[PDB]
Amino acid sequence: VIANTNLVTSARVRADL
Amino acid sequence: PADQPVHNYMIKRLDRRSLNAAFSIAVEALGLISGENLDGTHISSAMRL
Repeated sequence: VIANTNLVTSARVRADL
Repeated sequence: PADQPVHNYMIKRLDRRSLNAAFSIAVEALGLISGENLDGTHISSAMRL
């Protein structure tokens, strides 16, 4: 997210485990 | 006797020339301008300006 200098002050796959 | 009012005639030719200049755009700053992929925040950012 590109901001200026303005400021405040899933799925089910097959795998092995 | 009187004199008749003479008048002249000439044929001039167009001499043709041409001048030309050119510039160039970078490939890096190319996709930032045209491409409509930039959805929400990259249309009004600083880099595009």
